Amino acid sequence: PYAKTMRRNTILRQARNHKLRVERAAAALAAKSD
Amino acid sequence: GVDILHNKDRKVWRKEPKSQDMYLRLLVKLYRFLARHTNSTFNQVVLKRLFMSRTKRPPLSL
Amino acid sequence: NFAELKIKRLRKKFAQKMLRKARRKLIYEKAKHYHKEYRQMYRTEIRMARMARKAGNFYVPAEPKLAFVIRIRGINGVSPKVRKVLQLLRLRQIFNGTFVKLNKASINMLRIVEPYIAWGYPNLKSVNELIYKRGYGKINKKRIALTDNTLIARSLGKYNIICMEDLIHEIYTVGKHFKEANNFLWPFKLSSPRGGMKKKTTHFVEGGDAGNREDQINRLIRRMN
Amino acid sequence: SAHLQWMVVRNCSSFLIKRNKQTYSTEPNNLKARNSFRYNGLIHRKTVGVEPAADGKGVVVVMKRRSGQRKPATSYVRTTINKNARATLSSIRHMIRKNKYHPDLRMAAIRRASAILRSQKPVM
Amino acid sequence: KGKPHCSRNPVLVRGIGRYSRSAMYSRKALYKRKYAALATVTKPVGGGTRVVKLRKMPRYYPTEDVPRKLLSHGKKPFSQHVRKLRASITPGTILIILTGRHRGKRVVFLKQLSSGLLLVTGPLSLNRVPLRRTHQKFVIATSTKIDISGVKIPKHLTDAYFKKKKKYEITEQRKVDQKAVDSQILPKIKAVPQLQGYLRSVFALTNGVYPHKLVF
Amino acid sequence: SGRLWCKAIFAGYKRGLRNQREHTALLKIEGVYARDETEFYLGKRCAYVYKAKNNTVTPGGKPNKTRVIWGKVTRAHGNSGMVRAKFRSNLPAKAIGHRIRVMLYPSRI
Amino acid sequence: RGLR
Amino acid sequence: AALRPLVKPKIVKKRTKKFIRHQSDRYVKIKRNWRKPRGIDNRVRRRFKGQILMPNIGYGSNKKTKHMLPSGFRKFLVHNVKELEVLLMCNKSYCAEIAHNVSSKNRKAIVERAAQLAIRVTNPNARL
RNA sequence: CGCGUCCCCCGCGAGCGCACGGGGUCGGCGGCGAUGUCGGCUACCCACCCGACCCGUCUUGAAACACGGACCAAGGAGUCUA
RNA sequence: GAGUGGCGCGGACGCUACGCCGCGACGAGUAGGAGGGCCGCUGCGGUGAGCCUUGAAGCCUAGGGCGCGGGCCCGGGUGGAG
Repeated sequence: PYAKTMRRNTILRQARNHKLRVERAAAALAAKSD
Repeated sequence: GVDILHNKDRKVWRKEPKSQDMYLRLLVKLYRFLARHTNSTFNQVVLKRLFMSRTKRPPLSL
Repeated sequence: NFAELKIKRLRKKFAQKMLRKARRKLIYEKAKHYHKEYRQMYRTEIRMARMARKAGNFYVPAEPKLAFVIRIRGINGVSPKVRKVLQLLRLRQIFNGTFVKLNKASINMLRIVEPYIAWGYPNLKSVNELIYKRGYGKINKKRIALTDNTLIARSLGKYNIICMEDLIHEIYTVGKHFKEANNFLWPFKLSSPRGGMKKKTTHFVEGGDAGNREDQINRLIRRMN
Repeated sequence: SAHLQWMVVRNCSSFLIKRNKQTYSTEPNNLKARNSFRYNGLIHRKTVGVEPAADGKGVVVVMKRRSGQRKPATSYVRTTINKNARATLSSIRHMIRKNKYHPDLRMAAIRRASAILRSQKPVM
Repeated sequence: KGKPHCSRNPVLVRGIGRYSRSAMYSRKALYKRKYAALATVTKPVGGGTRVVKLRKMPRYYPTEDVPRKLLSHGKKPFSQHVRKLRASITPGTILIILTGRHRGKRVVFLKQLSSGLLLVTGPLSLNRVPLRRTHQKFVIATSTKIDISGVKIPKHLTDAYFKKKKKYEITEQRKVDQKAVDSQILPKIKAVPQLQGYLRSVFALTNGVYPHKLVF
Repeated sequence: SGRLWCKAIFAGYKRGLRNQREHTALLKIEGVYARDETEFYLGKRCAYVYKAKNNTVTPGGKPNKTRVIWGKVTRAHGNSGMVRAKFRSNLPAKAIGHRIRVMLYPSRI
Repeated sequence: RGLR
Repeated sequence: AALRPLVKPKIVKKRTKKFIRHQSDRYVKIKRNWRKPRGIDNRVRRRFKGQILMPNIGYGSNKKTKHMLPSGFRKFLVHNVKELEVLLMCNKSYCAEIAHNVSSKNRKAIVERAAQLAIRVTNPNARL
């Protein structure tokens, strides 16, 4: 049963990490623009 | 390609009495029903023994 | 009356539903407990190796408790002692697999069949795929597929292995009831390695596949599972 | 008894008919007409027989009585039902269910009587 | 009595709801929504009044019956099947109908119908192709799209509209419905130059043209 | 007005050196000469067009003499744009090195 | 009983 | 018109050819009836390649479609009208067949009675 | 995720509905149909592709440059008694 | 389990028990052994209110089929008494 919980947690963590990676790319672009 | 010896696969017990006499065959039908539907092991032995040959069920004297 | 017997038959039907749901939450929380164990097992192995290298000393990790032994060579032209050891490991057919715990008594059995096996120390995910997909149970001397939790519980419940995750735990973490859990599993009917073997005849050290493959059995488990 | 004179009749009866990997029984009261312990119409105390009427239309219901079972003439009591396709099938359902008279033969008899009624029903 | 609210947890993955059943317990808020504990219609008939029985027992039984099947779960009819499209087929794209009597013709895509089939009208002026359906699988999506988005296709022309009745005579509603959408497309294909005769022109495989090489 | 199928050659059957399995055909599609380029033609319908003596009915209109055995490009073969196609009737080997048509219309573009 |  | 059976499956057959005897082609003395080759050097006995096939139990037809005609019924061999009222309650599964040496005048009743009881005959308009 | 109670720290809610859930269904379709076409795997003839030496026998080993056999019908060989 | 105290006349299939059914695993084979044959031949006791000059046996067949096979069933022709 715990499989569903583990999967859901993994998909949420993956989404959060991807959003963070996009944010970091945006910050690096801003530093280069400065 | 499995290394199993099929020498000892077919078990040589009996599943029915070789006798075609009906009265003994009507008794088997009555103990086939009891050997499986009672928790008893008496009815397992009595069923197994009805299948056996004349030499395997000898005359128990008085 | 039957006013009772309608209501009495419902209560017993209810009692067995809440008996399932109580067992069901246990199977979840036992599985969530294991997710903590495997995290704590995985991380302490890396942790010990860091406090070694910080000092400059060496952390030699524990010799593996558990192997996965795959038969690779055929049934024709096999020595009688080598026949006996393969069929004590339950490797009676080419590309059969079984879990073998390591000790002094079992490595000497795994060195005496080194041409005719491909063995090694399997991964946690390598144990997962083998027990879920290829996992079959020896229930009443019949290879019945592990499709429900009430097959392992039916057979291995007395050793408190009541679900698939308990069995995977018992295999990977070689517990006190590994024998009753490993012998419950039917020897895994693996397919031929998808991509090709290197060289069946020779040892893995001399560019072959025959014998020990320490972490490298996991590359071939997914090749075969 | 029923079970005894089955163990004789099962293989070596005159009504028995074996060919083309098929076994039947051409008995005057077998309905579904196969060699069976259930449907054999010589063996039991209770025997429902369904036949086409001596007239054109209608179905007879052959009821075997309680008393004379060693009495081949005074045994079978016959009743012809020349009614519609519903209340000929209904009469037979009422003769069996509501008399407790061999209720194994309750549906096997109605499929027959229907197929007799279907036979004596002209073609277009 | 309550109105059906829409599902509180969004679909994160197919099968897996985004919220766990402790988060979901407070989304529904079940800590305060807790709970405690035909046939024989008679008729007055002019020796009394009668009782009839609707669903009466049958007058013929066949000599043997097929036994009732097992219960499968995920086998819907075609009417309830999920309808699939491509990334290349969007409303206004030009399609090369491959298989029909209009084989090879560049035929203008209007919209997805309620049967998976593509409502297509390569203008009857040019392709000699009416209001007609095509199948996704029997059509190549060309990488050329007239900006159709500002059309008003008659909603009354549906899936039952194009389904064959049983020579064939045209009823004038099909001539009017063609003529209504005629005046919304031909004036929109001509916004792009050389596109008018391109739709009149056919698709062919000449010596050297191999479809695995042309991106189109 | 033009051709709506690609040129294929029924080169042989799916065969080892000393055993052929007739149910799977090998199709040499002209144009594709690697597994790089074989991606488009997988799952495509492929027809063996031949004509015989006696007339047979045609879907569309009047009975012709021309017939077909329909097929389906199953998956890629070898390393050089050769492809495996499995036909509903196992092809006659008179057609070895003859023209069968890899169609376009299980289309996925 | 503890759902009241 | 036709008497349709109760149920009509796909009758799958593992082999539709005959198991011709080894060297029934070379000789007229050797009949086309299969004999197991019991030679010490026989190609066909010890499964050589491109050879005459030996029948195994593995070629056995599906138990649900075994003895089943292409029409979907199984044959039953009928000599008189008395052997038709045996088939009237297996009407949908099994069909009648009238024996070779039943006379032309009696076939005229057996086919006429089998139509009354709605039983299929494999060879209805045989002699006439 | 109750309260009415039993300690060491601070025994049945009432329904619906959707379904990756103990093995396929479609509540979807379109074509051609009377001396010219429809199906018939089998069975007649034929062609192609791959495979394929001639059986019986004794033999360690037979396609053998081992022996029996031109061909066909009919007959023909573990019986009976103690 | 059971005691005694505090409107509708309705419900498919089945089970020749020597049958029916379910789940798992397995299948080379000379000499050789055993089993099962609703395989085949000829006579016998039974039995099929069997079949047959409105055409038995036989024999031929580019006919329809069936059985894994031994073989068998039909259609057509031929034939004249089982």
